[PDB]
Amino acid sequence: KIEEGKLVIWINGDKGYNGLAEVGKKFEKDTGIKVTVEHPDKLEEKFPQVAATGDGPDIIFWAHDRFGGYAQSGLLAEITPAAAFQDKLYPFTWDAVRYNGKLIAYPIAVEALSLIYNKDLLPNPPKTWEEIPALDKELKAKGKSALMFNLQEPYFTWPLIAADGGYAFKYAAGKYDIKDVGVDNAGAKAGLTFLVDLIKNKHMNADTDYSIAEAAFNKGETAMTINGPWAWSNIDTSAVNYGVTVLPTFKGQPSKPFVGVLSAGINAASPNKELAKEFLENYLLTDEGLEAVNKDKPLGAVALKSYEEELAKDPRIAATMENAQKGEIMPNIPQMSAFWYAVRTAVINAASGRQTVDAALAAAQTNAARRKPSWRERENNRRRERRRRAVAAKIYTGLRAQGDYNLPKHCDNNEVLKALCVEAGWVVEEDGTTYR
Amino acid sequence: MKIEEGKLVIWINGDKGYNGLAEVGKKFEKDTGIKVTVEHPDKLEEKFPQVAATGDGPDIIFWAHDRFGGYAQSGLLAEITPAAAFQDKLYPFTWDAVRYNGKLIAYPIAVEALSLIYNKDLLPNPPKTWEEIPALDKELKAKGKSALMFNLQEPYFTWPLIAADGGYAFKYAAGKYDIKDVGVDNAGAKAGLTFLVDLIKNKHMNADTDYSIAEAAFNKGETAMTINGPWAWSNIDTSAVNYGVTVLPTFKGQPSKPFVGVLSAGINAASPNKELAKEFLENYLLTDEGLEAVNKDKPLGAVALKSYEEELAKDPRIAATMENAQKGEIMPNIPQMSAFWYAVRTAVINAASGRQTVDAALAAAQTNAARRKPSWRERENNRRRERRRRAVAAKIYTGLRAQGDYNLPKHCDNNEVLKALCVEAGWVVEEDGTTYR
DNA sequence: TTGACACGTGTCAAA
DNA sequence: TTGACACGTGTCAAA
Ligand SMILES: OC[C@H]1O[C@H](O[C@H]2[C@H](O)[C@@H](O)[C@@H](O)O[C@@H]2CO)[C@H](O)[C@@H](O)[C@@H]1O
Ligand SMILES: OC[C@H]1O[C@H](O[C@H]2[C@H](O)[C@@H](O)[C@@H](O)O[C@@H]2CO)[C@H](O)[C@@H](O)[C@@H]1O
Repeated sequence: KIEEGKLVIWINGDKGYNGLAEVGKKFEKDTGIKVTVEHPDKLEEKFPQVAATGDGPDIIFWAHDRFGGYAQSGLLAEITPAAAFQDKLYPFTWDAVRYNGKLIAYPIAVEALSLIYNKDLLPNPPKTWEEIPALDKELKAKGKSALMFNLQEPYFTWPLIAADGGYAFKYAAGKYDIKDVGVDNAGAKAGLTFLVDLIKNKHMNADTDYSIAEAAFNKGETAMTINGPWAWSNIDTSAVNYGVTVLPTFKGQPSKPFVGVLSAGINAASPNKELAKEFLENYLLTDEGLEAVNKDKPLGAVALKSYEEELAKDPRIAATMENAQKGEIMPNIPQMSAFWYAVRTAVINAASGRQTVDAALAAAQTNAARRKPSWRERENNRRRERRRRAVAAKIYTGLRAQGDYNLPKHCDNNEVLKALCVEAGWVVEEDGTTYR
Repeated sequence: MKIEEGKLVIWINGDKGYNGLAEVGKKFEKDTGIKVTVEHPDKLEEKFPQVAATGDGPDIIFWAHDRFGGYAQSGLLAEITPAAAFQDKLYPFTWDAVRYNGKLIAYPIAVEALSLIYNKDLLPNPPKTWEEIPALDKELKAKGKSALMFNLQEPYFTWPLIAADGGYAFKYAAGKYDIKDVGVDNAGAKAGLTFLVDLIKNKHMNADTDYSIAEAAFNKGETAMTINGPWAWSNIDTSAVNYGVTVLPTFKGQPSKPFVGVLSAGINAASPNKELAKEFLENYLLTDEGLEAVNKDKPLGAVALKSYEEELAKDPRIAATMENAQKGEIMPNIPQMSAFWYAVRTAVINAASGRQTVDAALAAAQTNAARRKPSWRERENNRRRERRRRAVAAKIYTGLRAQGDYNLPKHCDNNEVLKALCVEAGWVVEEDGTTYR
C-alpha cells in the first residue's frame, strides 16, 4: 500500500531497474523522499487486481498497450504536464499514452523488436524467413542452431504473423474496431504455419522461452535471436560480436512488429501524485536520468527529444527504428489484454501440436473479440441460481414436513420428488423414467 | 516438452548455479557426444508433477529432497541404483534424505541451511537474539538504514523463527512421521509468528518483502542483515558489501531451527536416457571437478560428496551453515510436505498483511497441513454421484414435461414444473417456494 | 468413511 | 441480452 512521503515504483524485470533506482537515490538526496524500485513478476496483471482496492505502487512502468484498460477501470491518475514539458517529448509518444482525450502516463522510450545475430557465426544474416531452414541445417552440422527466440509470448511471434496480412484490430474512420479482428485471415495463417513448420522440422523447439533463447544466443549456441533494445547489455557482457538489423521478410513482405512505448503511470490511489510528477518530469525524463537507466539496460528510442538526438546516432537504435517504421504502434484499448491472451494461446497450442493452426487461430479470433462479463452480469447469474435453489429447497422442506410419505431415514430430494410423483398418479422407474 | 533418446534436459532452480551445471553438461557432451541442456523454469517443483504424469518433463530435475517423496508416490521418478561402492562416497545421512519407502529416489547433491548474513561495516557485532532486533532497527533507521530484511513470501525463510519456541511440522514418533500430528498451531509456533507480525506492525519490516527486494537491499547496503542460503553468497561477493555468515539469532532464548534441505537430483521415470542420466550424475556431476564447476557459479553449501566437502568445510561460511543445520532438522520427504508448505505460506502471508490474525491464520494452517488430498477415485466418486443425481432429476422432469399437460409457458424452469406437480397432488406453493397442504 | 445440498461459473440456446 | 440446466468441488453432517 502507498503512504505519504515515500515512492514505490513497479517496472519489468528486463528493464534497467538498478539504473532507475539510481535516479530515485538522487531524488532522495535532493528532496529527502525515499524511492523504492521493484520488479515483481506479472506486474501488468497484478496492478489491475490490487489497484482497484487501493493498493499497488505509486508508479507503474509498462508498454502503453496495457494503460488504456487501466484507465478504463479508473486506476490511473490523469497526467497534466505543463506545455513546456509536453514539448520536451516527440508528439507521437504523447499519442501513444492518450486515452479518450486524456494523458494517462508519461512516455519513456519507443521499443521495437529487431533481428539480433552473431557476426562470428553468421557474417551475413538472412534477409528472408524462407532461407532460415536451410541455414539451420548448415549450422546444425557444426553443433549450432540458426534461430532461437521466445515462443511463449506472442509479442515475439507477431512480427511474422503480421507480415503477410495478419492484424489485431482493424483501424478505420479514425477508430479501432474492437470487433474487426485479423488473427484468422490468410496472412496470419501463413505466418503461424511457417513458424509451426519450423518446429515440425526441428529447427526450433516449441518450449523455447525468453531465458532459454537469451542463454543460447549469449553463449554462442544459436546464430540469431529476436529481441528488443533491453537485451543488448547482457550480450555486451558476453563474448559475442552481435549485430542488430532489420527482421527477415516473409513471402516478400517485411516483418511488422508491434511497437511499444514504455510508459510510467501514476496510481490514482496514490497520496504522492505531485511527488511522482516531480520525480518523473524533473529527474527521470532528463538527459542524466534516462542516461543512468539506459546505461543499465538500453531503453530504445527515448521520448525525450534532447536525449534521443544522441541515442538516435547508435546504429542499433537506427535498426530498431527501421523495424519500428515497418511495424505499428500498439493500440491502448482495454481489449488489447484479450487480444494478447488469445494470440498467446493460439501460438502455444499450434506450436505444441495440441491444435492445428486453423483451429488455434479460429479460436483466437473469437477470443480476441470476446467481451469480459461485467461484475453485475456475474452477480445476476450468481443470484439467479441462489434463487433457483432457495425456491426448490423450500418446496422440498414442505414436502418432507407435511408429505407423510414413506421415505427412508436418510434420502435425497429425488426420492421425495418420486413420492410426490406417485401421489399424483405417476410411475417413476429407478433411473427417473416417468409416465402416467 | 518430451525427453528424447540421446539428449539430456535438466531442470534446476533459478537461484542455483545453472551456468556452472551447464559447463558440466558441456564436458559430458565432449566425452560421450550427448548434448546436455540446463533450464531453470519458474515454479519447476510444481510443473514437474504436472507434466511428468504423462511422460513429459525433463530427464533430470533438481530440488530439495522434501518434494521427492511426493514425486515417488506418484510414480514420477526412477529408482536410483548406485553401486554400494558409489554410495560410500557420499555421507550416509544425505542418502537418508532421498530414501522413500525403502528405495533411493534421487542423488543427493548438497546440504542447505539458512544462516544470518550481516554487513560487517554497518554491524560489527551482529545481534544474538531476535528480541534485540527492534532496538537495533531504531538505531539504524536514524542513519537511513534498516536492521533486517528477508523473504516473507516463502515460509522456508520464516520457519526457523516459528520452530524456535516449539513449532513443528509433523511429529516424528516410532520411526515415522505422524501425518495427523501437526504442530503449526501450538504455543511455540504462535509466539514465533506473533513476533514476526509485531516486527511488521512496528515498521521494522515490510510484509510485501520478497526474495529480490531483500537481496537487493542487503547487496546495496540499505539493510544490515538478511537471512539466506549459500546460493546467495556469490551475488554478495560481487557487491561492495563486506559480510559475515553466522548463527541465526535465538528467540525466547532458544535457537532458530531452520528446515534443512538436501538439494537432490531425480531421474524422470519416463526418461529413455536413465543410463545416460546416471552416468552424468554419478561420474560427471558428483565429482570434485563437477561440483566445483557448479559451486563456483553459486555456492552449493555442504556437498554430499565426502572428498570435495573436506575442501568446502574449511570455509568459515560453510562452518556457520552447518552450525545452523545442526540446530535445525532435515526436512521430511513425505508426500504431505507440499500441503504443509502451502498451508504455512498462506498463514505467514495472511498474518503479515493483517488479513488474518496470527491465531486464525495458524488455526487454518493446522487444518490444511493435516488434510488428506482426496484421491482421484474419491473425486470421481463425488463427480459421478452428482452426475447421477442430476440425470435422475432430468429424466423425471423430462417425463413431467412430456405427459404432464400442466399448462406452462413457452419457456419455464423445472421449479415451475415442480410447482404444477405439487398442485396436481393437492399442494399449494407460494412465490418463494413455501409449500403446504 | 459416504453422502445431501450449496455454490458460482460454464455450455448451449432463444430471442 | 437473458436464462435453463450442467458441472465438479465445497460445506456440513451422520455414521
Ligand atoms: O507477449 C505479449 C505482450 O507483448 C508486449 O510485452 C512486451 C513488452 O512491451 C516489452 O517491454 C518486453 O518486456 O517484452 C514483452 C513481451 O514479453 C505487450 O507490451 C504486452 O502487453 C503483452 O502482454
Ligand atoms: O518456502 C517453502 C519451500 O521451502 C523450500 O524451498 C527452498 C529450497 O529448499 C532452497 O533450495 C531455496 O531455493 O529456497 C527455496 C525457498 O524459496 C522447500 O524445499 C520447498 O519444497 C518449499 O516449497
